[PDB]
Amino acid sequence: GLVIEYLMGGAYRCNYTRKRFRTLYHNLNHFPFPFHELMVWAVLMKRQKMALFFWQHGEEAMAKALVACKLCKAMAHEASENDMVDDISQELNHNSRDFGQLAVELLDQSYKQDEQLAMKLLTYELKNWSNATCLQLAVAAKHRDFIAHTCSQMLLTDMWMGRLRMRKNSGLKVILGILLPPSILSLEFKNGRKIYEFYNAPIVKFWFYTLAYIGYLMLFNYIVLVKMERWPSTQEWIVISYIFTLGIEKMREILMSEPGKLLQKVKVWLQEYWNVTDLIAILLFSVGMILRLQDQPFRSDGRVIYCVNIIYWYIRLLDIFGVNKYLGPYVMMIGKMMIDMMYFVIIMLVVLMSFGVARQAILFPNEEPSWKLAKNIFYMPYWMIYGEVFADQIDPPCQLPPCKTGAWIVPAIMACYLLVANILLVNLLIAVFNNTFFEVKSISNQVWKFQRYQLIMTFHERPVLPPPLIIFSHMTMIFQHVCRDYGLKLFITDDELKKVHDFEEQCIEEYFREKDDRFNSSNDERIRVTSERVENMSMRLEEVNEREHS
Amino acid sequence: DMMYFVIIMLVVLMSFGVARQAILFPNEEPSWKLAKNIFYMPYWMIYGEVFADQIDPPCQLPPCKTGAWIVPAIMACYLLVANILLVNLLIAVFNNTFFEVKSISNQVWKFQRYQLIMTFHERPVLPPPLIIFSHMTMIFQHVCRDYGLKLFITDDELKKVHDFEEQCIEEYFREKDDRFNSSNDERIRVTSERVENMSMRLEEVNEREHS
Ligand SMILES: CCCCCCCC(=O)OC[C@H](COP(=O)(O)O[C@@H]1[C@H](O)[C@H](O)[C@@H](OP(=O)(O)O)[C@H](OP(=O)(O)O)[C@H]1O)OC(=O)CCCCCCC
Ligand SMILES: COCC(CCO[C@H]1CC[C@@]2(C)C(=CC[C@H]3[C@@H]4C[C@@H]5O[C@]6(CC[C@@H](C)CO6)[C@@H](C)[C@@H]5[C@@]4(C)CC[C@@H]32)C1)COC
Ligand SMILES: COCC(CCO[C@H]1CC[C@@]2(C)C(=CC[C@H]3[C@@H]4C[C@@H]5O[C@]6(CC[C@@H](C)CO6)[C@@H](C)[C@@H]5[C@@]4(C)CC[C@@H]32)C1)COC
Repeated sequence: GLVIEYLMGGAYRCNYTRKRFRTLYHNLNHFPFPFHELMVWAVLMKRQKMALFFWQHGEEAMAKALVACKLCKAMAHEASENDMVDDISQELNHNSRDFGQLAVELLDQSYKQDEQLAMKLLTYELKNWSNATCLQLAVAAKHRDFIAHTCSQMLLTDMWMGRLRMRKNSGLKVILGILLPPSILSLEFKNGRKIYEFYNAPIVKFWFYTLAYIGYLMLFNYIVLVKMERWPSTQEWIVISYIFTLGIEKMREILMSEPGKLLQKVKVWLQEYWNVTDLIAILLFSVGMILRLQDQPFRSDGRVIYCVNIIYWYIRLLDIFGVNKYLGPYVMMIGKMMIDMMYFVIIMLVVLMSFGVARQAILFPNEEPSWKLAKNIFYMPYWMIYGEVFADQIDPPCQLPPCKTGAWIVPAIMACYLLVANILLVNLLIAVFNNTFFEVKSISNQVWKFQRYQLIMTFHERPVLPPPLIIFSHMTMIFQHVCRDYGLKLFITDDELKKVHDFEEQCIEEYFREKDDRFNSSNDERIRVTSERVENMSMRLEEVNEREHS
Repeated sequence: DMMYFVIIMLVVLMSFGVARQAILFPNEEPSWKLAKNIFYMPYWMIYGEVFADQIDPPCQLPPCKTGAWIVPAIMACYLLVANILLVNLLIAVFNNTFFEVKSISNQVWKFQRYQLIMTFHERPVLPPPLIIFSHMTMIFQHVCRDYGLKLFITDDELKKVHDFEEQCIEEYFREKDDRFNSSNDERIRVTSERVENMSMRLEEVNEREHS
């Protein structure tokens, strides 16, 4: 039980380590689900045929497949970390892939048979598997091909829409409800309290946060564009309050993380790059504000830090855009193409420096050592490949001052430099982007459809008020400090549980039967069976012909 | 597709423009020209109007603004993102989604040829500048399709057309059945079944002997 809790994750709790089983085992019965135990035994002992045999017998087949995939992945990682023979790691990874494919195929069959029962199969609480739905197990196993399935996407859409029924033209109606409160009681709701049901939907929280962020960006632009006085104005105080409350919210999110150790929670929070960049930006804004409330030079330095910091908050609109179906994969494709582009940037930088050093050395042979020498190399050779290729700034005409010795090579060097930079490297980069686009596009689609779950969960967990006035919700949590019906799970009775179990057994039997029928009717199997039967028939007929009494 | 990419381009452009205008001009009263300097020159810069000393001005010499060296450093990154990354990704997007768009456009144009022909069959004979004469003619005919849509035929021609259609549909079904029967999959399936039955029969014959 301890090793299963170690392999699965932080929150998992096996049945062996429960107090009831510990008390039963201290003074030493049977198991209600024997194949649940035997499947885990066969998985932990690295017996794939036995595990595949035990998987198809019993209830909760999809949960067993997902748990087996996670266990095999964890065992492979542990074996690789302990410098094994490296064949054990490959075998365990193949076992994990096989179990993942089994889970995906079972989900496909279940969704193809019935839709509502399939969506009920992915959300009911699993008593025997540490109270975690199939979605949580599939996410913990990083199974991208499971969350990207159509049924999982429909389930995520239903969880995202909250308790509202509108599906044709949404978004605008949510904005109308947020901006005009006397329009909430005009929408259809799934089966006084209507306001609470409206404002707790993830989509309404998302649009509230979006509008607050747009207003904050507007105020930031206003305070940086116009002249700043000795003390902050009202808009500047609103911007400062937004930054401060966002920092408080980040601290609260860190404090309420999954692990139990303070330093362990920080490490798991500093995994997404957005969190690290947000921390850096908030710290830089605090430094700029500290410098801003001082005399004139420090005030100018703080204003310049504001002007630098506005760029990051403008860039962070792509995180808001990532909710859109078409603007998410494009942003991720951009992220991958930057890594593809860095190398050609390096090569072009080499060529640019090569031209610039020679031009500056030839045209200016009487220069004392000053740091402007390091600026003339990069400045104009970089600007000239973007449409500033002006002559007489390069290649000066030299009534006229005397021409420098050898100052005719410069037009010849900037005839090869432009040809290399604008005809060769950029066209090769275009070809590289062109021939590596299909794989990047497919990967981006899969990863975005996977991360939809994290988006929906983090907007289900978040408070209802946007960051500029979220301080009220934090004070409410203080009062509740001294004091999931849906969105994660879906609790059902025993009759519904039995119906779900029967549906799953029917689906898995149909899946195996259809797979066997497909295998038996393939051309290769028909050819093989026909060849064997023809060989046996030829032997028998030769025996008959040899055995004659006349 | 281009309008989907223009939003990201506009985000980058606005970030650079706001940063530059805020760095260079810190003593500006609130006027609507502040909302114009953000879009104007950052937009013209990516179409070949990169003009140093109009951006990054040299500063007998007026004093340099605090942090004015940041502006060309932001310009380098802005130009690299706008003119090397997003435009090349847009080229790749246009390149990899061209075959389907081309085929769909061909089919849709060949479909809409019918609507073009019908709307020019229905229209009056005079062009719009002097179409008022034809409208006045319709007024006189208000108080008063041999071809182009249909083609009326007699009973013998109708029977001939019916017989031709019956012959065509019979030939279509016969050809489809002949194609199906001679496929490799059907031949393999029939051969396997006949081999199985023949093996059963020969085993029965061998098991049934009298000498
Ligand atoms: C400044 C905005 C910054 C945030 C960025 C904008 C935030 C954002 O991008 O949200 C996405 C959402 C768009 O989707 P939206 O809810 O309107 O509706 C989708 C749309 O009808 C598609 O045509 C549907 O099929 P497909 O997709 O063609 O296959 C899709 O069905 P499904 O397949 O999903 O079931 C529908 O979901 O909202 C808007 O952008 C409408 C603008 C309304 C407000 C306009 C004013 C902002
Ligand atoms: C010439 O004389 C003008 C004068 C009127 C002066 O009133 C000023 C009031 C603030 C206002 C409306 C003005 C100029 C900058 C304007 C900013 C530009 C910003 O752009 C936007 C740009 C795009 C947004 C994404 C970001 O912000 C605004 C938040 C911002 C914005 C529209 C806030 C509004 C500002 C005019 C005449 O009347 C007596
Ligand atoms: C304005 O007054 C300046 C003065 C300080 C003068 O000291 C000089 C000492 C040499 C030094 C540091 C200076 C200018 C050119 C500098 C070169 C630029 C080159 O670039 C690099 C560019 C990139 C590299 C790949 C190639 O070399 C350097 C080898 C090179 C480099 C950094 C060597 C260092 C040079 C400044 C003030 O102090 C009293």
